[PDB]
Amino acid sequence: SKLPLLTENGGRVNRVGFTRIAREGSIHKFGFFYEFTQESIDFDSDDGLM
Amino acid sequence: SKLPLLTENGGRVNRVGFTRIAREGSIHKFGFFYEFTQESIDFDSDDGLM
Repeated sequence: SKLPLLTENGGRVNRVGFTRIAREGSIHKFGFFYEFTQESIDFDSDDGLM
Repeated sequence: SKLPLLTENGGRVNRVGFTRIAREGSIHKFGFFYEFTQESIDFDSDDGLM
């Protein structure tokens, strides 16, 4: 039913068009930390805990 | 009655005059045409139709 067919004298019969689309992405930030004291390092039995 | 006679004395008698006429003509334009298609030539049984 939807085939493009011409005739003997054909003009302005079969017009077509085009389309484009877009994609996107984003970035985020992460992080974490820990704390300690001087006594914890100095008086601990295990050196090199750091 | 209207002959140009003179007398021995002469004088300002028997004066005449002249005239001219003008004629004219103009031009015009004509034309005609015809149309055809490609399949009318390609698929017709008789070559040399044009």
